[PDB]
Amino acid sequence: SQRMLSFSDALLSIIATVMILPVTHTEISPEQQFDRSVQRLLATRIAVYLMTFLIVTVAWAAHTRLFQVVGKTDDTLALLNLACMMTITFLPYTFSLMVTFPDVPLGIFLFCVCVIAIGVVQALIVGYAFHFPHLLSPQIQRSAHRALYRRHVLGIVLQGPALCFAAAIFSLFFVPLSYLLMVTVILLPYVSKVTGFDLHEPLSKERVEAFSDGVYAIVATLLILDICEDNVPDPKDVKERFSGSLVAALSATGPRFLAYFGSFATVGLLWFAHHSLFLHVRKATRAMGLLNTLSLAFVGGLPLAYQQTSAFARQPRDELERVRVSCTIIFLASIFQLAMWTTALLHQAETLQPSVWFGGREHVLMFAKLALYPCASLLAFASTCLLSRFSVGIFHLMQIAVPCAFLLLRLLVGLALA
Amino acid sequence: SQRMLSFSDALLSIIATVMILPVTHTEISPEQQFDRSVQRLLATRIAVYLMTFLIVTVAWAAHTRLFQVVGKTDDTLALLNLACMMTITFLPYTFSLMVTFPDVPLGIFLFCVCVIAIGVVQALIVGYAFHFPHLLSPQIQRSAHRALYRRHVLGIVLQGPALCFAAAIFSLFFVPLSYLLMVTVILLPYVSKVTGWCRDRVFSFDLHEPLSKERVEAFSDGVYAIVATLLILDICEDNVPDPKDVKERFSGSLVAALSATGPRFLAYFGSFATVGLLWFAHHSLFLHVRKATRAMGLLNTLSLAFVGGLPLAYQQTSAFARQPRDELERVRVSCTIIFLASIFQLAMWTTALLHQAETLQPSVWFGGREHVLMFAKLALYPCASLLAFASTCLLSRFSVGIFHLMQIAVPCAFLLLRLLVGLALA
Ligand SMILES: [K+]
Ligand SMILES: [K+]
Ligand SMILES: [K+]
Repeated sequence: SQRMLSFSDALLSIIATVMILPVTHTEISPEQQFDRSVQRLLATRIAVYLMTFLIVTVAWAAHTRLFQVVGKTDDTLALLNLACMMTITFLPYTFSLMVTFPDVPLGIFLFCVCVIAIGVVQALIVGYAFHFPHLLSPQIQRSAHRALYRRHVLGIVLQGPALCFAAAIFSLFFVPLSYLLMVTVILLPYVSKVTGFDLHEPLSKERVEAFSDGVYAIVATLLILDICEDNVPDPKDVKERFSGSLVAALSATGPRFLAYFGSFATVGLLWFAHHSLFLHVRKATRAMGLLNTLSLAFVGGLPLAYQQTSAFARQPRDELERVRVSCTIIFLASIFQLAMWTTALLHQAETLQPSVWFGGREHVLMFAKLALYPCASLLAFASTCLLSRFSVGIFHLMQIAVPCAFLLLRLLVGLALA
Repeated sequence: SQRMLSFSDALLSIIATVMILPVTHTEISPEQQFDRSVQRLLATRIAVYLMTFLIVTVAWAAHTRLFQVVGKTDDTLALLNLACMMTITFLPYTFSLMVTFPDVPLGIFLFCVCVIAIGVVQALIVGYAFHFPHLLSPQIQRSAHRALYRRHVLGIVLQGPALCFAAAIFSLFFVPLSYLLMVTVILLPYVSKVTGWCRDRVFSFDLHEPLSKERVEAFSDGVYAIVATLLILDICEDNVPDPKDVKERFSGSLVAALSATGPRFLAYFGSFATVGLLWFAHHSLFLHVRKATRAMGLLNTLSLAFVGGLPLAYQQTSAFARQPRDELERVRVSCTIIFLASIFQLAMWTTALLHQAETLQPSVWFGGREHVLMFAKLALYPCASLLAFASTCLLSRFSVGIFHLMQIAVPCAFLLLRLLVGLALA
């Protein structure tokens, strides 16, 4: 039913951040001046993770549309969806393999086989669907119609794997330069025919909500995912710390614990802003999901920043650029959430059900609730005008503290009306 | 007004499974003769994982009971729930610290402090709720009542942290020999109030009720996805062919150095199939469950535990460790794992037990429309696992592969394998 999408999107959420693990798992230890090559590696892994989320979310969106055109499902449909998931989950690893092995044919060959498989599987789940129009087709407009939808939906589903088969036969047998014929497989679902039926309708609100909640949950506890399996003090530590006194050898994990606490607090607060926004969103538009994807990507990036902030690498005097990085990451991951909300200029009639319209009941409330994080990150970014850059700690402390008394911070403006 | 609970349990799922990472991350290679030490370490880690899942699941049950005794949600309530989720997230690491340091009082102290944390924030949640009846009360039952429901729910929420307070002070009182008050914390809200003593005096329900079907459904989906992709986490993060490999494999030819991950590649390719099939059985079952009783969730917890255990089994099967002639018993253990993880599902099913009036809405009753279909779809896995367990009757133990391939294959033709019995009626 609609429940089968819950698992098949929680799985996609947890597969959309599988490539974030090597970002945090790599060390930033100053043991060598290799910081040049280490940074060359960190930027590579970041560019691999950001091109993984933005290649899994589009698959998730094609999948969510296809399951929006097959609304009611049964056993065989659940099996075919499971197969489609088994194929989609192979996207991050194979994409990493292709990026790390560019000039070798097998890499992009496997990546294009990986996308061809999910394409043909979805084609199967839509053919089996349209062979049972009474049972599995969504509604009357898709049930009783010209019955010509099959052609258009098969096209919109198979264009991915077909363009891919083209890019694969052209891939590296000759001229491995036109494999941009692959990178154009992402634009067509998002926008190519909009500027160049109507199955291109915006996603369902519940689906993007569940995906965002999944990717917030995983990226919050991503730190505790290793602070638990690494920082067990290893009772052989009796020789370490010159003595026993478990608290002594445990205090070594103090920086990582202060990194976690902050990372989870910030990710949970960003999730709270996202949830207070999506609680009033009536019908998530296309631009809504487009902004949400990037917001989620930078949120997924965030834990690396929070880890780098609470590290004490060498020459830690002119290396205060770490707070600049950990603040620009927050400023991106939250300014995109704020853009999601400010995309209500004239769509407020359709979207944003009338409780937060221009001059609504709690308009300023949610507005400032969402704009609280970009401004708070900007305030810390402004540390370039002073030297006490450690103010980031106290600032994010009061930041987390605000949303409690922030109903009354709004009453402050209410009384400032006069 | 309930998406917050969805996020809370989708986070509690990964927090529950966080302790399964070191089990799979262990070294199964026997390249050094240390089978005894590695086996003891693996047993230790499995025990820690099982205890961790049990404690996090009982904490999650308490949390969902509380958030069922409060229907609506406010911003302050959302922040309090976030603090609760953080404090309860800190449970697995602290429990591992305690189990690896039982004699030192610091571990038990930190664990019962991590209880005195969550517990107290749930007390604060329910206090804030009862200070706003017309706003955050669940239904007219709690809205219009004697208002001693607060006096009862504070008790049922704080009786745990109080026991942990006692355990923590006994930890440093002298010789913490007992230290078992945490077991009493785990055991009381399940059996004690149901059997030992109840409090009353006007009183309808909602002391400790069966969990909401949506909550346990979302938790099961979370953990199932988390394992099915737990194997892919490792295969994706730690098996990049390292372009330095131009010296490795004695040549280039990326397929050469890529075939090295083949064993664990197919291991994941089978583990995902099996875990997804188990989830499909769960989804088919819970689609007809009307009102999941308490024993239903109790059995579902153990089912999820052994499901989370499964990846270790599927890694053990596809291993080619030293002396691979008499060590075939990897298939034995990996089959008992599946057998448990699915027979608990079958037991959740067989908890119909004339409760068809309440549970199992009238489509799967004795003599229902497809009761035989549901029974077979749920019992396909334990029966096939026992068939593979029967490998002890011969030597061709490799039959596990073909039999599990057939297991995946059956539910595609299940609607006709049931028609087989339908025609066999005559
Ligand atoms: K979920
Ligand atoms: K998850
Ligand atoms: K994970």
